[PDB]
Amino acid sequence: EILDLTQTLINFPRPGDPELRIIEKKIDGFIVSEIIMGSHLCTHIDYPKHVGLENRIPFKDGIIKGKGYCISLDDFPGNKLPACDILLIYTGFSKYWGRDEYFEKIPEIPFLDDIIKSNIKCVGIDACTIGGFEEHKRLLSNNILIIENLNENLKNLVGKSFYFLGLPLKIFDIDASPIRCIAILE
Amino acid sequence: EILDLTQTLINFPRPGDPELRIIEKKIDGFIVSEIIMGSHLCTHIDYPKHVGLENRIPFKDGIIKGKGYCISLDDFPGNKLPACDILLIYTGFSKYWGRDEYFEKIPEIPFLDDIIKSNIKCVGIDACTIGGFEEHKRLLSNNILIIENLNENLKNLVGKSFYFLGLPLKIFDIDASPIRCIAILE
Repeated sequence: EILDLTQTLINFPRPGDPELRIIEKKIDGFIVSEIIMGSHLCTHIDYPKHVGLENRIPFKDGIIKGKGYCISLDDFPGNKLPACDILLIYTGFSKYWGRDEYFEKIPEIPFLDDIIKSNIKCVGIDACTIGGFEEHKRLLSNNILIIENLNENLKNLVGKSFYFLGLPLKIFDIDASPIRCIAILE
Repeated sequence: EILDLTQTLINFPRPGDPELRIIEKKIDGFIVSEIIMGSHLCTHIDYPKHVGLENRIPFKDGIIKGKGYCISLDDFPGNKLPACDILLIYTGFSKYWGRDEYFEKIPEIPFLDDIIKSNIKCVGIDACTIGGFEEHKRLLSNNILIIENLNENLKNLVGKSFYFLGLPLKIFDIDASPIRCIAILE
């Protein structure tokens, strides 16, 4: 039915980045909190503003949706990309989530050219990055959004077609937002 | 198809509550941000911790889902509640979103008793509150979650059956979270 692809929000920022802080207060019998987080913390979507470009409206209401397909990075050598709106890339690096090692695992995606020529609208990955500044800008400059730090459930989706929904914090004019991502399986 | 029921995140806290602050920095050609927000800012879900109780797992992965139904508060006098997992209540108070007046508009829901006897799992409303501490605790203490500050699109849903999805910031052990809410119409 529904598979959650989001990591639980934890204080596991990229080194250099703001820590997660949740400040709880007791007031008149209610418990209330303040949340302090960097925009790139945990499962998040990058917008073009992140690399100094103007954001656009590729998705109505900013709701990431459409047919999804998941490929394994190691299996996918000289292939036709799947016909999909959202391409998920399973690296296996999610195995290392929550461990410092994780931020040293940088995927090498040899078929970025092909993604840029496709009608893919967003790429998601179970890793901290799809690559460097240049790789991010290459995608973002060509109106392809990027979702990072997806969880290990991408493993379950490899070779499968599913419907993808990514619901960010409804902010516009930001470089990035925390995003809750699910796969709806048939 | 998909109707977004979420308010855009803006610096419109309940008086007394933390302001929204988004701090943007330029670093090595990237633009990055820090987000500071109260847990009850804009469209949010209340958990039992908000009234000093223990959170449970009524929804798998914390994903609010199921059959939805929307009723108009003024039309709904002595009625059978709809058969639904998620009950939305349209007050019209969303008309005043972003205006100080909005936080003075407090719904009076005479059928709270009936909600407590139903199998409804969550109640959502286009208003700042469903009522006072006692009304919140009455629902939360009986394992019914509460979504506040839904938008004016609830008007479009009155009398309709739809599928509801509410995707919060994946935090557990918090009193409340910002939640992105949609209706999937047939």
